Amino acid sequence: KEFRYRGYTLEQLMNMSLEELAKLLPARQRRSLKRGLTPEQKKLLRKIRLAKKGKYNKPIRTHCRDMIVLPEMVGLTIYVHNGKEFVPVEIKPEMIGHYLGEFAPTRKRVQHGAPGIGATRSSM
Amino acid sequence: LSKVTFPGVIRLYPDERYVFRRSNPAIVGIEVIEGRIKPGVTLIKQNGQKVGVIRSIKSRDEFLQEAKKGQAVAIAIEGAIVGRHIHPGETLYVDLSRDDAITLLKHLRDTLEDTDIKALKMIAKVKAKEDPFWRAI
Amino acid sequence: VPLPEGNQLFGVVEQALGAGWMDVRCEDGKIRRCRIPGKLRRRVWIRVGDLVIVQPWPVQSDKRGDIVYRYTQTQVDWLLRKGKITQEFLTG
RNA sequence: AGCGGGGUGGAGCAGCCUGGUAGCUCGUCGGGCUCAUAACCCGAAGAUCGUCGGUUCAAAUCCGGCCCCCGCUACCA
RNA sequence: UUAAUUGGAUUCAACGCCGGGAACCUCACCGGGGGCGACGGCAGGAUGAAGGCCAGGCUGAAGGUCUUGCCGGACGCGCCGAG
Ligand code: MET
Ligand SMILES: [Mg+2]
Ligand SMILES: [Mg+2]
Ligand SMILES: [Mg+2]
Ligand SMILES: [Mg+2]
Repeated sequence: KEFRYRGYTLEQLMNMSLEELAKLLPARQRRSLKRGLTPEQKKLLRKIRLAKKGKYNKPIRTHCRDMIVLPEMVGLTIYVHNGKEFVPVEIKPEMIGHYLGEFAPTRKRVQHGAPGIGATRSSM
Repeated sequence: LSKVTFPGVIRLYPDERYVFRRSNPAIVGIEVIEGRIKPGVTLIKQNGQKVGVIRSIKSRDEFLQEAKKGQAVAIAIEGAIVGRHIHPGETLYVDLSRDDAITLLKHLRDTLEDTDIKALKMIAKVKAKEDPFWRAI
Repeated sequence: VPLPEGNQLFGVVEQALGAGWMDVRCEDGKIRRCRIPGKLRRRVWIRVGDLVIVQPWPVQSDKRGDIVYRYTQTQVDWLLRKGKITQEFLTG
Protein backbone atom coordinates (compact mmCIF):
# COMPACT_ATOMS: atom_id res chain seq x y z
CA LYS A 1 0.00 0.00 0.00
CA GLU A 2 3.01 2.19 -0.65
CA PHE A 3 3.05 4.63 -3.55
CA ARG A 4 4.16 3.53 -7.01
CA TYR A 5 3.95 5.43 -10.29
CA ARG A 6 4.91 2.90 -12.96
CA GLY A 7 6.30 0.25 -10.68
CA TYR A 8 8.72 2.66 -8.98
CA THR A 9 8.76 3.88 -5.42
CA LEU A 10 9.11 7.57 -4.64
CA GLU A 11 12.86 7.37 -4.02
CA GLN A 12 13.57 5.75 -7.38
CA LEU A 13 11.69 8.65 -8.95
CA MET A 14 13.79 11.11 -6.95
CA ASN A 15 17.08 9.83 -8.40
CA MET A 16 16.12 10.23 -12.04
CA SER A 17 17.32 12.50 -14.80
CA LEU A 18 14.67 14.80 -16.19
CA GLU A 19 14.93 12.84 -19.43
CA GLU A 20 14.44 9.46 -17.76
CA LEU A 21 11.40 10.77 -15.91
CA ALA A 22 9.97 12.19 -19.13
CA LYS A 23 9.55 8.67 -20.51
CA LEU A 24 7.01 7.82 -17.79
CA LEU A 25 4.74 10.86 -18.06
CA PRO A 26 1.87 11.17 -20.55
CA ALA A 27 2.54 12.61 -23.99
CA ARG A 28 1.61 16.21 -23.16
CA GLN A 29 4.05 16.35 -20.25
CA ARG A 30 6.77 14.68 -22.32
CA ARG A 31 6.46 17.23 -25.12
CA SER A 32 6.40 20.11 -22.64
CA LEU A 33 9.58 18.89 -20.95
CA LYS A 34 11.38 18.13 -24.21
CA ARG A 35 10.79 21.65 -25.51
CA GLY A 36 12.41 23.18 -22.42
CA LEU A 37 11.19 25.26 -19.50
CA THR A 38 10.27 28.93 -19.69
CA PRO A 39 12.30 31.48 -17.69
CA GLU A 40 9.56 31.94 -15.09
CA GLN A 41 9.53 28.20 -14.48
CA LYS A 42 13.32 28.36 -14.11
CA LYS A 43 13.03 30.92 -11.32
CA LEU A 44 10.30 28.93 -9.59
CA LEU A 45 12.38 25.75 -9.76
CA ARG A 46 15.38 27.60 -8.33
CA LYS A 47 13.27 28.76 -5.39
CA ILE A 48 11.95 25.23 -4.86
CA ARG A 49 15.43 23.70 -4.78
CA LEU A 50 16.59 26.38 -2.36
CA ALA A 51 13.66 25.67 -0.05
CA LYS A 52 14.41 21.96 -0.14
CA LYS A 53 18.09 22.53 0.70
CA GLY A 54 17.13 24.14 4.03
CA LYS A 55 17.13 27.84 3.13
CA TYR A 56 14.32 30.18 2.12
CA ASN A 57 12.08 29.89 5.19
CA LYS A 58 9.33 31.87 3.46
CA PRO A 59 6.10 30.85 1.70
CA ILE A 60 6.29 30.25 -2.04
CA ARG A 61 4.01 32.43 -4.17
CA THR A 62 3.81 32.09 -7.95
CA HIS A 63 1.90 33.23 -11.04
CA CYS A 64 2.94 30.12 -13.01
CA ARG A 65 -0.21 28.07 -13.56
CA ASP A 66 1.39 25.99 -16.33
CA MET A 67 4.18 24.49 -14.22
CA ILE A 68 4.25 20.70 -14.15
CA VAL A 69 4.45 19.02 -10.75
CA LEU A 70 7.73 17.13 -10.31
CA PRO A 71 8.70 14.52 -7.69
CA GLU A 72 11.25 16.77 -5.98
CA MET A 73 8.45 19.24 -5.24
CA VAL A 74 6.59 16.76 -3.00
CA GLY A 75 5.94 17.91 0.55
CA LEU A 76 6.01 21.65 -0.08
CA THR A 77 3.05 24.04 -0.02
CA ILE A 78 2.68 26.46 -2.93
CA TYR A 79 0.38 29.46 -3.36
CA VAL A 80 -1.00 29.57 -6.90
CA HIS A 81 -2.68 32.66 -8.30
CA ASN A 82 -6.30 32.09 -9.30
CA GLY A 83 -6.91 35.53 -10.75
CA LYS A 84 -7.54 37.50 -7.57
CA GLU A 85 -5.73 35.71 -4.72
CA PHE A 86 -3.17 33.02 -3.95
CA VAL A 87 -4.55 29.70 -2.72
CA PRO A 88 -2.50 27.08 -0.85
CA VAL A 89 -1.83 23.71 -2.46
CA GLU A 90 -0.26 20.82 -0.54
CA ILE A 91 1.61 18.61 -2.99
CA LYS A 92 0.88 14.89 -2.55
CA PRO A 93 2.57 11.99 -4.35
CA GLU A 94 -0.44 11.26 -6.56
CA MET A 95 -0.14 14.73 -8.13
CA ILE A 96 2.92 13.91 -10.24
CA GLY A 97 2.33 14.88 -13.85
CA HIS A 98 -0.36 17.54 -13.40
CA TYR A 99 -0.32 21.27 -13.97
CA LEU A 100 -0.52 23.47 -10.88
CA GLY A 101 -3.52 25.36 -12.22
CA GLU A 102 -5.66 22.24 -11.89
CA PHE A 103 -5.69 22.77 -8.12
CA ALA A 104 -6.70 26.47 -8.08
CA PRO A 105 -10.21 27.01 -9.48
CA THR A 106 -10.83 30.36 -11.15
CA ARG A 107 -14.65 30.41 -11.08
CA LYS A 108 -17.10 30.20 -8.20
CA ARG A 109 -19.73 27.46 -8.04
CA VAL A 110 -23.14 28.55 -9.31
CA GLN A 111 -26.21 28.56 -7.07
CA HIS A 112 -29.13 29.81 -9.14
CA GLY A 113 -31.78 32.26 -8.02
CA ALA A 114 -35.29 32.92 -9.25
CA PRO A 115 -35.63 33.68 -12.98
CA GLY A 116 -36.21 37.37 -13.57
CA ILE A 117 -38.31 39.39 -15.97
CA GLY A 118 -37.78 38.31 -19.55
CA ALA A 119 -36.68 34.78 -18.65
CA THR A 120 -39.74 33.38 -20.44
CA ARG A 121 -41.87 34.48 -23.37
CA SER A 122 -44.79 35.55 -21.16
CA SER A 123 -42.71 37.80 -18.88
CA MET A 124 -41.69 40.29 -21.58
CA LEU B 1 -62.99 58.44 28.86
CA SER B 2 -66.47 57.52 27.59
CA LYS B 3 -65.16 56.79 24.07
CA VAL B 4 -62.61 54.11 24.99
CA THR B 5 -63.57 50.60 26.10
CA PHE B 6 -61.97 48.95 29.11
CA PRO B 7 -60.09 45.68 28.53
CA GLY B 8 -61.36 42.41 29.95
CA VAL B 9 -60.53 38.70 30.02
CA ILE B 10 -62.87 36.04 31.43
CA ARG B 11 -63.17 32.25 31.52
CA LEU B 12 -66.33 30.17 31.21
CA TYR B 13 -67.16 27.84 34.08
CA PRO B 14 -66.54 24.16 33.30
CA ASP B 15 -69.79 23.66 35.21
CA GLU B 16 -72.96 22.61 33.39
CA ARG B 17 -75.13 24.39 35.98
CA TYR B 18 -74.30 27.96 34.91
CA VAL B 19 -75.75 27.40 31.42
CA PHE B 20 -79.41 28.45 31.60
CA ARG B 21 -80.22 29.04 27.92
CA ARG B 22 -78.44 27.91 24.77
CA SER B 23 -79.36 30.25 21.90
CA ASN B 24 -81.34 33.48 21.43
CA PRO B 25 -80.04 34.48 23.89
CA ALA B 26 -77.06 32.54 25.26
CA ILE B 27 -77.34 32.73 29.06
CA VAL B 28 -74.28 31.49 30.94
CA GLY B 29 -72.51 32.39 34.16
CA ILE B 30 -69.01 33.86 34.22
CA GLU B 31 -66.26 34.82 36.65
CA VAL B 32 -63.97 37.72 35.80
CA ILE B 33 -60.25 37.01 35.51
CA GLU B 34 -59.07 40.52 34.68
CA GLY B 35 -60.48 43.85 33.56
CA ARG B 36 -64.04 45.15 33.66
CA ILE B 37 -67.10 43.85 31.81
CA LYS B 38 -69.51 46.37 30.31
CA PRO B 39 -72.71 45.94 28.27
CA GLY B 40 -72.46 46.40 24.53
CA VAL B 41 -68.86 45.16 24.23
CA THR B 42 -67.79 42.65 21.59
CA LEU B 43 -66.04 39.44 22.67
CA ILE B 44 -63.51 37.49 20.60
CA LYS B 45 -61.51 34.29 20.99
CA GLN B 46 -57.84 33.60 20.25
CA ASN B 47 -58.73 33.05 16.58
CA GLY B 48 -60.98 36.12 16.68
CA GLN B 49 -64.41 34.71 15.83
CA LYS B 50 -67.22 37.21 16.42
CA VAL B 51 -69.24 35.55 19.19
CA GLY B 52 -71.47 38.63 19.18
CA VAL B 53 -72.16 41.55 21.52
CA ILE B 54 -73.05 41.22 25.20
CA ARG B 55 -76.75 42.03 25.35
CA SER B 56 -77.28 41.99 29.12
CA ILE B 57 -75.58 41.11 32.41
CA LYS B 58 -77.24 39.98 35.64
CA SER B 59 -75.75 38.76 38.90
CA ARG B 60 -79.25 37.82 40.11
CA ASP B 61 -82.80 38.39 38.91
CA GLU B 62 -81.96 42.08 39.38
CA PHE B 63 -80.57 44.07 36.47
CA LEU B 64 -76.89 45.01 36.66
CA GLN B 65 -74.69 47.62 35.00
CA GLU B 66 -71.09 46.39 35.31
CA ALA B 67 -68.95 43.78 37.05
CA LYS B 68 -65.58 44.36 38.72
CA LYS B 69 -62.84 41.97 39.81
CA GLY B 70 -63.91 38.95 41.84
CA GLN B 71 -67.60 39.06 40.86
CA ALA B 72 -69.71 36.35 39.23
CA VAL B 73 -72.42 37.31 36.75
CA ALA B 74 -74.66 35.54 34.25
CA ILE B 75 -74.23 37.02 30.76
CA ALA B 76 -77.02 36.92 28.17
CA ILE B 77 -75.24 37.39 24.85
CA GLU B 78 -76.38 37.37 21.22
CA GLY B 79 -74.81 35.49 18.32
CA ALA B 80 -73.10 32.90 20.55
CA ILE B 81 -74.05 29.21 20.70
CA VAL B 82 -72.58 26.58 23.01
CA GLY B 83 -70.50 24.03 21.15
CA ARG B 84 -69.80 25.33 17.65
CA HIS B 85 -69.34 28.96 18.70
CA ILE B 86 -68.34 28.66 22.38
CA HIS B 87 -67.21 25.77 24.57
CA PRO B 88 -67.44 25.45 28.37
CA GLY B 89 -64.16 26.09 30.13
CA GLU B 90 -62.86 28.24 27.26
CA THR B 91 -61.25 31.62 27.88
CA LEU B 92 -62.85 34.69 26.29
CA TYR B 93 -61.16 38.00 25.45
CA VAL B 94 -62.62 41.47 24.96
CA ASP B 95 -61.88 42.90 21.52
CA LEU B 96 -59.72 46.01 21.83
CA SER B 97 -59.26 49.09 19.65
CA ARG B 98 -55.66 50.15 19.03
CA ASP B 99 -56.62 53.82 19.38
CA ASP B 100 -58.22 52.99 22.73
CA ALA B 101 -55.06 51.15 23.79
CA ILE B 102 -52.91 54.16 22.84
CA THR B 103 -55.25 56.46 24.78
CA LEU B 104 -55.09 54.19 27.84
CA LEU B 105 -51.29 53.91 27.72
CA LYS B 106 -50.68 57.64 27.11
CA HIS B 107 -53.69 59.82 28.00
CA LEU B 108 -55.47 57.92 30.79
CA ARG B 109 -52.41 56.53 32.55
CA ASP B 110 -53.54 57.73 35.98
CA THR B 111 -56.60 55.45 36.08
CA LEU B 112 -54.79 52.17 35.46
CA GLU B 113 -54.17 49.49 38.08
CA ASP B 114 -52.62 46.04 38.42
CA THR B 115 -55.47 43.95 37.00
CA ASP B 116 -56.09 46.39 34.14
CA ILE B 117 -52.45 46.54 33.06
CA LYS B 118 -52.05 42.76 33.35
CA ALA B 119 -55.17 42.21 31.24
CA LEU B 120 -54.12 44.73 28.61
CA LYS B 121 -50.57 43.34 28.41
CA MET B 122 -51.69 39.74 27.99
CA ILE B 123 -54.37 40.82 25.50
CA ALA B 124 -51.67 42.56 23.45
CA LYS B 125 -49.49 39.44 23.64
CA VAL B 126 -52.39 37.29 22.42
CA LYS B 127 -53.40 39.72 19.66
CA ALA B 128 -49.78 39.90 18.47
CA LYS B 129 -50.53 37.54 15.57
CA GLU B 130 -51.37 39.64 12.49
CA ASP B 131 -50.57 43.32 13.14
CA PRO B 132 -46.98 43.96 14.30
CA PHE B 133 -48.39 46.88 16.31
CA TRP B 134 -49.47 44.53 19.10
CA ARG B 135 -46.18 42.66 18.67
CA ALA B 136 -44.33 45.88 19.53
CA ILE B 137 -47.13 46.81 22.00
CA VAL C 1 -29.09 53.68 0.51
CA PRO C 2 -30.03 57.10 1.98
CA LEU C 3 -31.80 56.88 5.34
CA PRO C 4 -34.64 58.97 6.79
CA GLU C 5 -33.43 62.16 8.47
CA GLY C 6 -35.82 63.98 10.79
CA ASN C 7 -39.55 63.21 10.91
CA GLN C 8 -39.18 60.89 7.91
CA LEU C 9 -39.80 57.16 8.24
CA PHE C 10 -40.21 54.02 6.17
CA GLY C 11 -43.42 52.83 4.54
CA VAL C 12 -45.01 50.07 2.51
CA VAL C 13 -47.22 50.87 -0.48
CA GLU C 14 -50.67 49.29 -0.15
CA GLN C 15 -52.88 50.57 -2.99
CA ALA C 16 -52.70 53.24 -5.67
CA LEU C 17 -55.64 55.66 -5.72
CA GLY C 18 -55.03 57.33 -9.07
CA ALA C 19 -53.89 60.80 -10.16
CA GLY C 20 -50.55 60.32 -8.40
CA TRP C 21 -51.95 59.29 -5.00
CA MET C 22 -50.81 56.26 -3.00
CA ASP C 23 -51.93 54.65 0.27
CA VAL C 24 -48.84 53.94 2.38
CA ARG C 25 -48.57 52.04 5.67
CA CYS C 26 -45.83 53.58 7.81
CA GLU C 27 -43.70 52.22 10.67
CA ASP C 28 -45.78 53.97 13.37
CA GLY C 29 -48.86 51.83 12.67
CA LYS C 30 -50.72 54.45 10.64
CA ILE C 31 -52.23 54.44 7.16
CA ARG C 32 -51.58 57.61 5.19
CA ARG C 33 -53.00 58.97 1.93
CA CYS C 34 -49.68 60.06 0.43
CA ARG C 35 -48.99 62.37 -2.51
CA ILE C 36 -46.16 61.72 -4.98
CA PRO C 37 -44.11 64.79 -5.95
CA GLY C 38 -44.13 65.23 -9.71
CA LYS C 39 -40.33 65.57 -9.94
CA LEU C 40 -39.76 61.85 -9.39
CA ARG C 41 -43.22 60.84 -10.59
CA ARG C 42 -42.24 61.04 -14.26
CA ARG C 43 -39.06 58.92 -14.06
CA VAL C 44 -39.57 56.42 -11.21
CA TRP C 45 -42.37 53.85 -11.43
CA ILE C 46 -43.78 52.74 -8.09
CA ARG C 47 -45.80 49.56 -7.59
CA VAL C 48 -47.72 48.21 -4.59
CA GLY C 49 -45.51 46.64 -1.94
CA ASP C 50 -42.30 48.67 -1.83
CA LEU C 51 -40.15 50.22 0.89
CA VAL C 52 -40.20 54.02 0.59
CA ILE C 53 -39.42 57.13 2.64
CA VAL C 54 -42.40 59.34 3.52
CA GLN C 55 -42.39 62.78 5.13
CA PRO C 56 -45.73 63.79 6.69
CA TRP C 57 -47.26 67.12 5.76
CA PRO C 58 -46.54 69.94 8.26
CA VAL C 59 -50.27 70.45 8.91
CA GLN C 60 -52.39 67.40 9.80
CA SER C 61 -49.38 65.09 9.97
CA ASP C 62 -51.46 61.95 10.55
CA LYS C 63 -53.07 61.03 7.20
CA ARG C 64 -51.08 62.90 4.52
CA GLY C 65 -47.47 62.70 3.39
CA ASP C 66 -45.03 62.94 0.51
CA ILE C 67 -42.95 60.06 -0.86
CA VAL C 68 -39.34 61.08 -1.43
CA TYR C 69 -37.35 57.93 -2.29
CA ARG C 70 -37.86 54.30 -3.35
CA TYR C 71 -35.70 51.41 -2.12
CA THR C 72 -34.46 48.89 -4.69
CA GLN C 73 -34.10 45.15 -4.09
CA THR C 74 -30.42 45.35 -3.10
CA GLN C 75 -31.02 48.22 -0.67
CA VAL C 76 -33.96 46.52 1.05
CA ASP C 77 -32.01 43.26 1.25
CA TRP C 78 -29.07 45.09 2.82
CA LEU C 79 -31.40 46.78 5.31
CA LEU C 80 -33.01 43.45 6.22
CA ARG C 81 -29.61 41.85 6.78
CA LYS C 82 -28.34 44.83 8.79
CA GLY C 83 -31.41 44.75 11.03
CA LYS C 84 -32.66 48.35 10.92
CA ILE C 85 -36.03 46.99 9.75
CA THR C 86 -37.70 43.61 10.23
CA GLN C 87 -39.34 41.21 7.78
CA GLU C 88 -42.90 41.34 9.11
CA PHE C 89 -43.19 45.08 8.42
CA LEU C 90 -42.43 44.40 4.75
CA THR C 91 -44.63 41.29 4.57
CA GLY C 92 -47.42 42.63 6.79
C1' A D 1 -78.94 18.96 24.85
C1' G D 2 -81.99 16.08 21.27
C1' C D 3 -83.06 14.99 15.85
C1' G D 4 -81.75 15.32 10.69
C1' G D 5 -77.93 16.26 6.50
C1' G D 6 -72.84 16.35 4.53
C1' G D 7 -66.92 15.72 4.03
C1' U D 8 -63.62 13.88 -3.17
C1' G D 9 -56.89 18.19 -6.97
C1' G D 10 -56.36 25.40 -5.45
C1' A D 11 -62.28 26.43 -5.99
C1' G D 12 -67.56 24.67 -7.02
C1' C D 13 -69.99 20.29 -8.64
C1' A D 14 -70.43 14.43 -11.04
C1' G D 15 -69.02 9.38 -10.14
C1' C D 16 -73.87 6.11 -4.93
C1' C D 17 -78.85 3.75 -5.20
C1' U D 18 -76.64 -1.06 -9.50
C1' G D 19 -68.96 -2.45 -5.92
C1' G D 20 -64.39 -3.70 -10.98
C1' U D 21 -61.94 3.68 -15.36
C1' A D 22 -61.76 8.58 -10.06
C1' G D 23 -64.97 12.94 -14.77
C1' C D 24 -67.13 18.32 -15.49
C1' U D 25 -66.22 24.10 -15.45
C1' C D 26 -62.89 27.72 -13.48
C1' G D 27 -57.79 28.41 -11.65
C1' U D 28 -51.65 27.90 -11.86
C1' C D 29 -47.27 26.73 -14.96
C1' G D 30 -45.15 26.13 -20.56
C1' G D 31 -45.77 26.80 -25.90
C1' G D 32 -48.86 28.78 -29.92
C1' C D 33 -51.73 33.61 -32.69
C1' U D 34 -50.97 39.44 -32.71
C1' C D 35 -46.64 45.30 -33.35
C1' A D 36 -48.28 44.30 -27.93
C1' U D 37 -52.37 42.79 -24.07
C1' A D 38 -57.02 40.42 -23.45
C1' A D 39 -60.08 36.54 -25.97
C1' C D 40 -58.91 31.67 -28.61
C1' C D 41 -55.84 26.78 -29.63
C1' C D 42 -52.28 22.79 -27.82
C1' G D 43 -49.69 19.97 -24.00
C1' A D 44 -48.58 18.84 -18.98
C1' A D 45 -48.83 19.04 -13.31
C1' G D 46 -52.32 18.44 -9.56
C1' A D 47 -57.24 14.50 -5.36
C1' U D 48 -55.94 7.76 -4.52
C1' C D 49 -61.89 10.05 -1.93
C1' G D 50 -61.99 13.23 6.44
C1' U D 51 -59.78 9.43 9.57
C1' C D 52 -60.02 3.74 11.77
C1' G D 53 -62.02 -1.04 11.46
C1' G D 54 -65.40 -4.70 9.62
C1' U D 55 -67.46 -7.24 4.65
C1' U D 56 -66.15 -8.86 -0.17
C1' C D 57 -62.23 -12.47 -5.25
C1' A D 58 -61.71 -7.04 -5.03
C1' A D 59 -64.51 -0.99 -1.48
C1' A D 60 -64.88 6.34 -2.48
C1' U D 61 -69.65 2.84 -3.35
C1' C D 62 -72.09 -1.83 1.91
C1' C D 63 -71.64 -1.45 7.29
C1' G D 64 -70.06 0.47 12.07
C1' G D 65 -66.60 3.97 15.83
C1' C D 66 -64.40 8.62 15.98
C1' C D 67 -62.95 14.37 13.94
C1' C D 68 -65.17 18.61 11.58
C1' C D 69 -69.12 21.47 9.16
C1' C D 70 -74.53 22.79 8.26
C1' G D 71 -79.88 22.86 9.38
C1' C D 72 -84.46 22.23 12.91
C1' U D 73 -86.51 22.10 17.99
C1' A D 74 -86.74 22.19 23.33
C1' C D 75 -84.11 25.55 26.45
C1' C D 76 -85.35 33.11 31.01
C1' A D 77 -80.25 34.69 34.36
C1' U E 1 -24.54 33.58 -11.05
C1' U E 2 -19.90 36.32 -10.58
C1' A E 3 -14.05 39.94 -8.57
C1' A E 4 -15.48 40.40 -13.91
C1' U E 5 -18.74 37.17 -16.68
C1' U E 6 -16.98 44.37 -21.55
C1' G E 7 -20.37 46.66 -25.08
C1' G E 8 -24.18 47.46 -29.70
C1' A E 9 -28.80 45.38 -32.24
C1' U E 10 -35.37 43.21 -30.21
C1' U E 11 -41.67 42.24 -35.63
C1' C E 12 -40.95 42.00 -40.99
C1' A E 13 -36.06 45.36 -41.23
C1' A E 14 -32.18 41.86 -33.52
C1' C E 15 -30.64 36.45 -32.34
C1' G E 16 -23.52 31.51 -37.39
C1' C E 17 -25.25 39.70 -36.94
C1' C E 18 -21.07 43.60 -35.81
C1' G E 19 -16.90 39.86 -41.63
C1' G E 20 -17.51 38.49 -33.53
C1' G E 21 -14.03 30.56 -35.66
C1' A E 22 -11.56 35.69 -28.38
C1' A E 23 -5.63 30.40 -25.16
C1' C E 24 -1.48 35.41 -25.28
C1' C E 25 -2.37 39.88 -28.43
C1' U E 26 -7.37 41.41 -30.15
C1' C E 27 -9.78 44.14 -25.32
C1' A E 28 -13.11 47.86 -24.43
C1' C E 29 -14.08 44.00 -18.37
C1' C E 30 -11.71 42.12 -13.21
C1' G E 31 -7.02 41.62 -9.39
C1' G E 32 -2.24 43.64 -9.09
C1' G E 33 2.50 46.35 -10.68
C1' G E 34 5.00 50.01 -13.49
C1' G E 35 5.63 54.70 -17.16
C1' C E 36 4.38 59.53 -19.40
C1' G E 37 3.31 66.90 -18.90
C1' A E 38 5.54 70.22 -26.13
C1' C E 39 5.77 75.75 -24.45
C1' G E 40 5.64 79.25 -20.63
C1' G E 41 6.97 80.53 -16.01
C1' C E 42 8.50 79.30 -9.81
C1' A E 43 11.84 76.42 -6.00
C1' G E 44 16.47 74.45 -7.11
C1' G E 45 21.08 73.62 -9.95
C1' A E 46 28.93 72.79 -12.69
C1' U E 47 30.16 73.51 -4.47
C1' G E 48 26.67 69.43 -10.25
C1' A E 49 20.48 69.74 -12.14
C1' A E 50 17.75 65.96 -14.85
C1' G E 51 19.16 60.95 -15.82
C1' G E 52 22.03 55.13 -15.60
C1' C E 53 23.95 50.82 -13.17
C1' C E 54 27.66 45.02 -10.64
C1' A E 55 25.83 42.65 -6.33
C1' G E 56 21.51 41.82 -2.23
C1' G E 57 16.49 42.58 0.03
C1' C E 58 10.99 44.02 -1.28
C1' U E 59 8.26 41.54 -5.14
C1' G E 60 4.33 37.09 -9.23
C1' A E 61 9.07 38.90 -11.45
C1' A E 62 11.42 43.57 -11.64
C1' G E 63 18.09 49.50 -10.42
C1' G E 64 10.47 49.95 -10.06
C1' U E 65 12.11 50.97 -5.21
C1' C E 66 15.31 50.27 -0.98
C1' U E 67 20.49 48.73 0.89
C1' U E 68 25.65 49.38 -0.87
C1' G E 69 28.41 53.81 -3.77
C1' C E 70 29.74 54.17 -8.45
C1' C E 71 28.82 56.42 -13.23
C1' G E 72 26.76 61.67 -16.43
C1' G E 73 27.33 66.58 -17.43
C1' A E 74 22.32 71.55 -18.05
C1' C E 75 18.20 71.90 -17.16
C1' G E 76 14.34 71.83 -14.12
C1' C E 77 5.90 68.39 -12.57
C1' G E 78 8.59 69.38 -5.80
C1' C E 79 4.49 74.42 -7.68
C1' C E 80 1.27 77.01 -11.26
C1' G E 81 -1.10 77.41 -16.33
C1' A E 82 -1.22 74.77 -20.60
C1' G E 83 -0.88 70.41 -23.75
C1 MET F 1 -78.88 32.21 37.60
O1 MET F 1 -79.65 31.26 37.71
C2 MET F 1 -77.51 32.15 38.26
N1 MET F 1 -77.60 31.37 39.50
C3 MET F 1 -76.43 31.62 37.38
C4 MET F 1 -75.03 31.87 37.81
S1 MET F 1 -74.59 33.55 38.31
C5 MET F 1 -72.84 33.75 38.26
MG1 LIG G 1 -51.67 36.79 -25.43
MG1 LIG H 1 -23.47 40.29 -22.91
MG1 LIG I 1 -11.21 29.83 -30.40
MG1 LIG J 1 -7.70 37.95 -23.87
